Amino acid sequence: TYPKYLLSPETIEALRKPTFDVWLWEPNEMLSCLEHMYHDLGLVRDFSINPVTLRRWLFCVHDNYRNNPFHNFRHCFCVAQMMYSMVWLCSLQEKFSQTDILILMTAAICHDLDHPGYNNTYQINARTELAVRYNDISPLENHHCAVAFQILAEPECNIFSNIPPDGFKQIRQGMITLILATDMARHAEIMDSFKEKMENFDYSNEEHMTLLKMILIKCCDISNEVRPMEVAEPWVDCLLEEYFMQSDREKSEGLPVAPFMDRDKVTKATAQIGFIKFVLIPMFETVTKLFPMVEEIMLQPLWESRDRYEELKRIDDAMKELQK
Amino acid sequence: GSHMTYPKYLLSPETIEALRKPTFDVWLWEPNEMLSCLEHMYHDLGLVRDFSINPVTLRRWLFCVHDNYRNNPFHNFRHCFCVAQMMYSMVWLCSLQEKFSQTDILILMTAAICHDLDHPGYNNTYQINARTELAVRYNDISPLENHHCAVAFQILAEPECNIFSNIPPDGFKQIRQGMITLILATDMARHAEIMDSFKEKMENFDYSNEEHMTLLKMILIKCCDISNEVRPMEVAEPWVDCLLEEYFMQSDREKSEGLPVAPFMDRDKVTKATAQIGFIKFVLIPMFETVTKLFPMVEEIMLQPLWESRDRYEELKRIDDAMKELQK
Ligand SMILES: Nc1nc2c(ncn2[C@@H]2O[C@H](COP(=O)(O)O)[C@@H](O)[C@H]2O)c(=O)[nH]1
Ligand SMILES: CC(C)Cn1c(=O)n(C)c(=O)c2nc[nH]c21
Ligand SMILES: [Mg+2]
Ligand SMILES: [Mg+2]
Ligand SMILES: [Mn+2]
Ligand SMILES: [Mn+2]
Ligand SMILES: [Mn+2]
Ligand SMILES: [Mn+2]
Repeated sequence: TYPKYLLSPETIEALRKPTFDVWLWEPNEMLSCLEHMYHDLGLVRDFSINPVTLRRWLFCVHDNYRNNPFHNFRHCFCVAQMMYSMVWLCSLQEKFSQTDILILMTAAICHDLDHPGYNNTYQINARTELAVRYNDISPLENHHCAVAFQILAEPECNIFSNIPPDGFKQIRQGMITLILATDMARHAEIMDSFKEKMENFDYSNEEHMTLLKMILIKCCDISNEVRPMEVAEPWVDCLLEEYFMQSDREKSEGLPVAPFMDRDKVTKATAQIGFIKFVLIPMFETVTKLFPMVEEIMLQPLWESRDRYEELKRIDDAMKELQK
Repeated sequence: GSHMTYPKYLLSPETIEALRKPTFDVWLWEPNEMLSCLEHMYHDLGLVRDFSINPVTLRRWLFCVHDNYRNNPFHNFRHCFCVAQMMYSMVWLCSLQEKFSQTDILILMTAAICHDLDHPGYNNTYQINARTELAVRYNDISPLENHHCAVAFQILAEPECNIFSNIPPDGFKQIRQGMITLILATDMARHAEIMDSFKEKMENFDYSNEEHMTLLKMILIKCCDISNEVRPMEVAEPWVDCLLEEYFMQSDREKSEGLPVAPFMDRDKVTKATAQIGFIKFVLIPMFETVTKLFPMVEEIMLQPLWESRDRYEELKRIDDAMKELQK
């Protein structure tokens, strides 16, 4: 027997796949997983990351995620673990430099840092200190990003301490671009840009590759439904918990309420059907043009999830045919 | 030619008239007098009337804006007054009230006043290279200008300074979005991008097209911000000294901290003439030329002074070079 934070060989192997059960593990075990990713991706080797600083940095990242129902440390773990899965699934180390892999992973981990559990529309409408600070420009994502680099600026947490300044600047710019790209209000703009590049994709074109990295981090961020139904499903309850908290607050503060956060309108099936059909499937279809193996491993579960939720909605609707 | 003497902050009729033109001598006035001028602009432009601005709040607001400008050699309360006063001048010269809604004039005037709030006296490149708290906060994206705009709205969120308190929320959102766009447009890193976009619309300008009008307003605030050389020589010249003072302070600090130094800020390489010639010829003149296509009255009033300053500085340099050659 070994202290939980000693990962088993079985767990290490399972960690490479999108079927990994994100719910089984406590934070200390999740931190060890993330640690293992940096070593296993060769990032510790190639960026001379102090192994103790890596751990201190992950602990500090954990400390700066809030205990929200959804936008919490377990979410950043999911996003990073899906990114790690996609590196193996899509053979990303053939296409991307080690600096690009470092940017993808570190941005995945950092992308929702210190999230308050109320979205940008709330920040903007309530004129919060964050909205005022960032002039209504992706306030949350600007904040996640600032926090990321505030953490990295503390020497005991600086995993980049042994990278030259030019390397740091290159990584910094990449991470900012990616975390900013996680603002869903930009989803159609980013998808349109990507598809435009996808007309004639060029792996040696830097602009093409920046858009590919933004699509990968976006894929991983919104990827919960790619996972086995038993892993995916509790995430929806968590999300609706945050949505309903926000809309309750908006009501009692006299602010606009989004219909997709309305307790009397929204169900799991209504939340997921449109999202899978019109956001997730189309994005993964376009990625599958570059990476055909994504169809079987990620698009198949989405088709299955779509169909299950359509069945669910049909029974939810019937149940309400009994209620007035 | 009044009958008795009045406190300085009671503007004379002569001052009120002179205030409408780009020849206004910005150096004659103490802070309290400049505040009275700004106040007069809001009343005279009909902004107090059309937006139900409490006149006492307007004063409190202007005083709080003044308090939040730092005592920098160049990026100080007097500079904001210059930019605002040039904007006021351009409203009359270009008859902007025919083209623009009152909401638009409000955005232009208020952005002008607020555009350099709490400037630290070191530019974005310093912020970014030094990895300052501003640079980290704003993720290297126009850190100063984001900050100016944040401070503007921090002031406006205090009820005693909220000149927009009687504006409905939909009005506030429209005004806020416009001020943000304008203040962010003053980052000189974006100069060629904004000019290119504007020139593109200029191929077939449309005053009813909202994207065209947004770019026009961006060009207008940019014009006013860098408009010092449009002013009479005696008014314009001491501002060059102020600017170099900030530039040399920065390059001194960067040399000490081991950070990169920009040649245009290097006290070993820069003159008044050197500083201004290229800036006038290749930044100012071309920008005011594009504006003249929409507002041909701009040529006489604003390009002519720029041509004169260009020529005067080219002569100063020619003389500086003859001195150097004589010694070296
Ligand atoms: N309806 C729905 N929205 C999701 C799902 N996963 C993520 N999202 C939305 O996409 C956003 C991604 O941004 P982030 O999680 O980085 O704030 C989430 O905040 C959430 O609003 C999902 O499974 N269903
Ligand atoms: C153009 C830039 C490199 C230097 N620069 C500037 O930004 N502003 C605003 C000036 O007024 C100015 N005058 C000389 N150089 C200047
Ligand atoms: Mg987010
Ligand atoms: Mg400025
Ligand atoms: Mn915490
Ligand atoms: Mn997220
Ligand atoms: Mn002050
Ligand atoms: Mn300025």
